[PDB]
Amino acid sequence: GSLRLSCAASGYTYSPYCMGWFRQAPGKAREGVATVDLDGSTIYADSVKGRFTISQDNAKNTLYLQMNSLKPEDTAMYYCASRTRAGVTCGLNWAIFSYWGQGTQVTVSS
Amino acid sequence: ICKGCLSCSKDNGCSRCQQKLFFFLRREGMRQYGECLHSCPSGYYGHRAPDMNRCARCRIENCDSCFSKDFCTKCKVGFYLHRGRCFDECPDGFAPLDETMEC
Amino acid sequence: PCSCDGDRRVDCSGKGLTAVPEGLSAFTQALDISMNNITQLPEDAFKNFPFLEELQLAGNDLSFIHPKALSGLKELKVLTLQNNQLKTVPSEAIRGLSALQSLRLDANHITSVPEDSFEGLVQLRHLWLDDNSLTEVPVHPLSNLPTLQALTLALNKISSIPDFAFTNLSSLVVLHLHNNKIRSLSQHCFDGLDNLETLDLNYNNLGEFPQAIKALPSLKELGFHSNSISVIPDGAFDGNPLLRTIHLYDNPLSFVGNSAFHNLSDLHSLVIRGASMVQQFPNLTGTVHLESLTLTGTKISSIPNNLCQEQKMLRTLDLSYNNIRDLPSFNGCHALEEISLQRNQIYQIKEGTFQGLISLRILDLSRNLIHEIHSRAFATLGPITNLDVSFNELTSFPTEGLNGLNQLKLVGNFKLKEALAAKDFVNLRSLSVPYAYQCCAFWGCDSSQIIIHCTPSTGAFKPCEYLLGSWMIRLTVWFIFLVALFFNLLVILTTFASCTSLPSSKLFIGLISVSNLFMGIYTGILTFLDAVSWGRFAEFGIWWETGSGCKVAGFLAVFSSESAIFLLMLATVERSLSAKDNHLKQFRVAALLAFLGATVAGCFPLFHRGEYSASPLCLPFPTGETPSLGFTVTLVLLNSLAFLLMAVIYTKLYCNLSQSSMIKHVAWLIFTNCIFFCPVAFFSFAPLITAISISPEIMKSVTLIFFPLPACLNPVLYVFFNPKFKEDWKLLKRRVTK
Repeated sequence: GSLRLSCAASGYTYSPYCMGWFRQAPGKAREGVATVDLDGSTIYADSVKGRFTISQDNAKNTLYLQMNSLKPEDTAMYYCASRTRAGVTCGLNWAIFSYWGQGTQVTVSS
Repeated sequence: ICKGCLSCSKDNGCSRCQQKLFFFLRREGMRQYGECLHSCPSGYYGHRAPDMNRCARCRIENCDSCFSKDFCTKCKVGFYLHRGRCFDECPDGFAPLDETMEC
Repeated sequence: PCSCDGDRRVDCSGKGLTAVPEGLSAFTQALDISMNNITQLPEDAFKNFPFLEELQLAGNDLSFIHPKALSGLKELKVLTLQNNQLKTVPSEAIRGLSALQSLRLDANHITSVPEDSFEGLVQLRHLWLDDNSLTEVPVHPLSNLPTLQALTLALNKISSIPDFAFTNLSSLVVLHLHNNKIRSLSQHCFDGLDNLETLDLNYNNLGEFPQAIKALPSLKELGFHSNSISVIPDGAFDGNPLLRTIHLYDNPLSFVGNSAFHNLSDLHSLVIRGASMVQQFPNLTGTVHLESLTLTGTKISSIPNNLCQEQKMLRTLDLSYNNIRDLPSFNGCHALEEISLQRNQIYQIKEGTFQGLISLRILDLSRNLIHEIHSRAFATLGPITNLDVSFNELTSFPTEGLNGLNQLKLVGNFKLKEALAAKDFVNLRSLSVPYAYQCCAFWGCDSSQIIIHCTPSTGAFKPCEYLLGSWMIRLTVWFIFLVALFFNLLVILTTFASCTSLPSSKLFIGLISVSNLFMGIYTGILTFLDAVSWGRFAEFGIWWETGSGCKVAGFLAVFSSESAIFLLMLATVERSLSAKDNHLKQFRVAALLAFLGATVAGCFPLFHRGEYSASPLCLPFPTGETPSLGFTVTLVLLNSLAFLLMAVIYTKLYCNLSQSSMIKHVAWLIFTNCIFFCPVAFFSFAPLITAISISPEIMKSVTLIFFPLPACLNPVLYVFFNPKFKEDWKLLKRRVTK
């Protein structure tokens, strides 16, 4: 199947710098599934290419992530993370992002 | 009793401290036995080695917690702290303040 | 379950809660959540304690910190996060902590350090980052905060230090970088560390000497031991004149510059081992506060004459494993308490070498070529406990000045044949001497509050007072010698002098008599030696065993025994041939061959070393393991061999069955000789087997009893149980009457 995961800016636009999607297994560290930097540059991890795609847009400051090719092991606690303080380079770890959302949990179906 | 040690013997307490832990040797009268703690106790600084992480006496005088065997972080009450050195009189060129107990 | 001390300090370690404790006082200033099971800190977790000042989060499996979790902790000063599972330094989580002094992040699995990290920490003083997995030194985060005083980066995977890595840490004092994989250090990697006082680079992959340490004017402790470095060039420490200790052991070194260790005024120790390409003493001008000095395994052959006069506070001096052959005068140094000159080429000790060392306690001169020590070399030398001149070639040893010497070691000086009087060493406790007889007069019965232990023991095979021992063993040996000598002489005179034709059997009997006479002569040698030195043998054994007399006695014993056995075999062969049914010339030739074989067997141990000198009895069958195993095992092997062949031969004629008579005489000869040879062989073989334990005194007594006994016995049997002799005696008397 395929599913829409959209995270928007609660207040001031979060698109001016990198925003990403992270997933956390129950009780261990949050790990990053995808990230997109301003100018549309995008980075995916090892188990993400071909089955997860992410894209921003500043029209209405919102991130979106098509997920497909559903696997049982790839079920966890998904969050959207944002950072608008500029500087540094984009990355895939949790420490960089200044702002975090409450996230959504999705269970593998078919 | 035994907490976070690979080998647990009555005579020597915890022995062969495992992984990130720090092996500490402590004495009650004649007998003695070891524990596995992270924070090295007061008057003691932890040294990390691939074999086993040890805890040793702060050989610095008049100190309560020491970063290393030369450096001291907390000076005993009644004496002054400056540049990891513990003494009684603040060296010249510095303006000491009593509230923080340091130069 | 949190234990409250009531002094605004809260303890909560180990009760297993996975969240921040709640209901705590609003005025608390110390809080501890170590050993717990907290994995992630939610947003504004610590907003309930705005007065916090020390916080500890260790041991927790914590691997995520919300950006706003540590916000609002303005008064926090100490934060520890060691042992956790943070995969990267938390950059956007410690940003607001503007009044923190110490931060622990060690023992985490930190791989990357965000560049923006450590921004705003304007009060940080100590940073822990050791036991992590950082591949290179983070330059921007370190450059962010300038007030750091202590930093550790040990147990990491850093391989190179880039230029200006620590340019902005002006206040740094202690820097640890040991246990790393660093192998290349830039020329300007250590720029800006003006206040650095401790640098640790131990357990690294450095192969070339670090040129950067020239930019650390305040250095006091430097460590680079357990590296690959091999060459330490001149000017290594020229830029850091405040050095106090340098650690460079466990390093394979070849060459060290001659001026490497000069102008270090407060350096208090120096240990260099393995620097095999060094051949001259280091230029130590400016280094006057040295307490220890260790130059080992080099090619230095000289010691400066001003070393004693410069190093006033010198305490230890190790100069072993070098080519030093001439010693300077040590009179200048007074605090010197140990001197090691082991395994050098020193060949003489003159009285001025150790004059004035009022505090010297231990002296080592082992394994050198010293052949002359001045009689007053140790005369005014102060209170010395240990002395060691082992494995030299010393002819004489001094006595004056060594009264208060607790330990002495003289082993290996085989030319030292003198005796050390126990009057001089009134306080000696442990002694080692080249010969076991020298310690006899020393320990007396001990080996009165003596407890003196001597390395070579006197286990009744190195007698102290009497060579033979108990009175009964002396009397029986004397009797054996007398009867053997007289009866062998009588048998020879009767058989040979009064005769006109010599049958093979009679000639063989005379030859066994001759060999027994030689054995008796050896026994008489032993008896006279014992009698002359009665109660004073300790003053004789050194001259006896390491002299010609012991060689003579051993040759006599071996030759006589071998000749007797071989002639006993020849007699057994001729008896068999005579029982089968000229060849007398053939048997004379065979007898000469047997005599030559006995002579060569006796002469053989002379060129081999370490058999005739084993025991004062000069026998090749001593106590314990025989030094020449091959000679003893061969001798016993071929002795028991000839015994078994003559036994088999006589069994053959026993099966086959005047000339018929006198065969029983040879049978009795073979009986007595074999039954007397068995004990000697058995007790020579016994010490080889550790299972059997035999007292050495009994072994020596039985050897003295039964070695010469066949010589005592054979002519008794020929003189009393053989009518052949009565006819010969009648003929001799008839010749005499004429």
